[PDB]
Amino acid sequence: DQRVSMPYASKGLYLETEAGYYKLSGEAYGFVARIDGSGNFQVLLSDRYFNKTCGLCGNFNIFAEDDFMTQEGTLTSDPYDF
Amino acid sequence: EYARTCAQEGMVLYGWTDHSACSPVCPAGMEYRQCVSPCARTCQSLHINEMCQERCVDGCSCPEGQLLDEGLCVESTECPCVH
Amino acid sequence: VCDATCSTIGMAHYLTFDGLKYLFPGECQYVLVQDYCGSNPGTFRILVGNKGCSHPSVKCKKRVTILVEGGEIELFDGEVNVKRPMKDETHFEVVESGRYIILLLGKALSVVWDRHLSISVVLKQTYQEKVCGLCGNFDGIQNNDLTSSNLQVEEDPVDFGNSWKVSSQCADTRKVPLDSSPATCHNNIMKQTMVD
Ligand SMILES: *[C@@H]1O[C@H](CO)[C@@H](O)[C@H](O)[C@H]1NC(C)=O
Ligand SMILES: [Ca+2]
Ligand SMILES: [Ca+2]
Repeated sequence: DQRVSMPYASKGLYLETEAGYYKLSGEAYGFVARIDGSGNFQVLLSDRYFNKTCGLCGNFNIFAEDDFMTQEGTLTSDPYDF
Repeated sequence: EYARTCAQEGMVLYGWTDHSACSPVCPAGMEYRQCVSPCARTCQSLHINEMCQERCVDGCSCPEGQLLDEGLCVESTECPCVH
Repeated sequence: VCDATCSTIGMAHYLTFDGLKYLFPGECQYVLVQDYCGSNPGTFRILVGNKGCSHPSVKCKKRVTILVEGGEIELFDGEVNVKRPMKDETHFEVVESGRYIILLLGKALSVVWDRHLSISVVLKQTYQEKVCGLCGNFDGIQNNDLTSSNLQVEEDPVDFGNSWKVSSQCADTRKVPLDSSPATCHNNIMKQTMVD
């Protein structure tokens, strides 16, 4: 809850600005986030979680149809209740 | 989005915003380049090279000269010092 | 004149050549020492990079990237890694004797690494004020080891190392309120005396 300044680098999380756009790097933990001026979240993530990370950006598999596996684990046809 | 999605796949595209009549927003002094290096040579910087072999990234950046100093582009002559 | 020796005692301290302990908790990547300083060729550019190390803990794995003869050999997580072999492989040498990684690079350069944190670069008579960085200038004068990149002496070393970081848009560290007790020992007088 304490507002900090920027940039910021604690706990292996460099919180930087690149190309006038804000960045959050976690290369130890294998991810790089960022945002643009308008607001467009982006998430770069390694190959280490291939068939691991299940969530709202779906699994990191090859397929694209089966990447709605709910918090229970259920292939759903709706992109909404998921 | 479609620009970046193709860029990530190993095949970049160029200059598409020239005629598209839409450029993504950025603060003053900069506008949207494409494939600028992340290691932006700024003003209060050490002249070192061939460590930033990172991949090339999209985003707005300064003109040819006009080095960065605290969130704005400023001409190379007016580089300050610090104490 | 004898062979001087930097060091990185613990997580966040630095011992200069002429001999000057000072405090610098950083988190960005920093220039430990180099030769490209003012009016010289710029042969070697040893760097150091820390991650999560402003508060010393079981964390703070270092990353060391050393740039000599157009090469790129670097080390972290126990082993060394070559990213770009240098031209003159003749002077190159690596001696994994005991705890250490002794590491020659020429007639007038050497490095040591205890596999965990310590960085102790060792120079010869050759330079005698040809370098700069965190370890200072290697001149014998001990109070001019705070000559920042902008060519002046500071007094508060937390502002010194902030000049020597590589990524000029990452975080400059925060001026801590000085006190003889760090975070945990602060207001925990009991524990302080078992460590004392
Ligand atoms: C993925 O992981 C699941 C279980 O997590 C496993 O049943 C399956 O064989 C793996 N293969 C693919 C293509 O994800
Ligand atoms: Ca998928
Ligand atoms: Ca000195």
